[PDB]
Amino acid sequence: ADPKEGVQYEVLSTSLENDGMAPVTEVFALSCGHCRNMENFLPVISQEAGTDIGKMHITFNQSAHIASMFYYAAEMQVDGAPDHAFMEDLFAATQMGEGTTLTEQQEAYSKAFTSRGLVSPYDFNEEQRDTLIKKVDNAKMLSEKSGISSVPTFVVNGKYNVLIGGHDDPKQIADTIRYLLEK
Ligand SMILES: [Mg+2]
Repeated sequence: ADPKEGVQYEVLSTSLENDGMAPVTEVFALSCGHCRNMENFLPVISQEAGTDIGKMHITFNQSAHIASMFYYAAEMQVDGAPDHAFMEDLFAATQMGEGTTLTEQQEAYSKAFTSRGLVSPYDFNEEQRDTLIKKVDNAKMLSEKSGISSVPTFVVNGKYNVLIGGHDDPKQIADTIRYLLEK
């Protein structure tokens, strides 16, 4: 019944213990349908693990740096990470798919901000741009340092990565998180 190394979690080869991530961090990508659908189970996992869950946006290619820019632009204007409804708008914009232009995508991104009274990144001022660059660059560092390939996933105290393939449901993910926190 104890979670086991190599099955329901692994020890990251390069620890991020001291790099300031939330004790429980969901590593995700706005382009990933799986991460989009996982949003729906985050309330249950957060409740059974008994802690809030932070977010880190990973990047696997250049195209993804645009997604990461929109995400950190959202994150920096709200308390904590963007809520599940703001997250849905950003997922939806990123995954518009093949018959959509880069322009239609950009207007969906932009709407997510303005419709909640926030500033769209194109309209940022000098100060905001400076804050955004620092956030994206930190994400980029932490991503590359972690070596993570597979999202969504959950990192606990910057040192263990939960293997979601090793769990049958969200309760079991939450239980592994708790076990790792309870070391
Ligand atoms: Mg915030």
